[PDB]
Amino acid sequence: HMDKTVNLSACEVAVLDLYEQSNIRIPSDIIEDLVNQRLQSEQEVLNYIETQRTYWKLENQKKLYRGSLK
Amino acid sequence: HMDKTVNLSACEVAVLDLYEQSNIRIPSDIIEDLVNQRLQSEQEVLNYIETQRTYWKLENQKKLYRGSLK
Repeated sequence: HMDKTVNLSACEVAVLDLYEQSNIRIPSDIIEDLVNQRLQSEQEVLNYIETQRTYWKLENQKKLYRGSLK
Repeated sequence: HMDKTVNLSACEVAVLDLYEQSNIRIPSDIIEDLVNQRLQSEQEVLNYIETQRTYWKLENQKKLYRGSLK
């Protein structure tokens, strides 16, 4: 969706590739975060991203009780 | 896009409030799509959001095999 590919550090950009080439689409939202956190290494970004991508699984999973039901 | 779904209007906001009453953080990506497409009413945005959010879980499941053992 014309994603916010802003200021990818050499590690970030490298591991971002491994994701999309792995067929793991990244939410631009966590790119927005990651770029702000600004880590050093490929290992650090792949650690951080996988944990934050597991936060995402939870926030993609958790209960909304509908509310405005029809 | 001249609808009651411009850029966080009544319905999509009310449904965002329902999410966080429920404690569900939404990815910007959801909104960055949804808020353009414009749906009819509250259940209809939460239906779509819950769908694209379900994409995001099954996506955030997929395997990046690490690779960068630096």
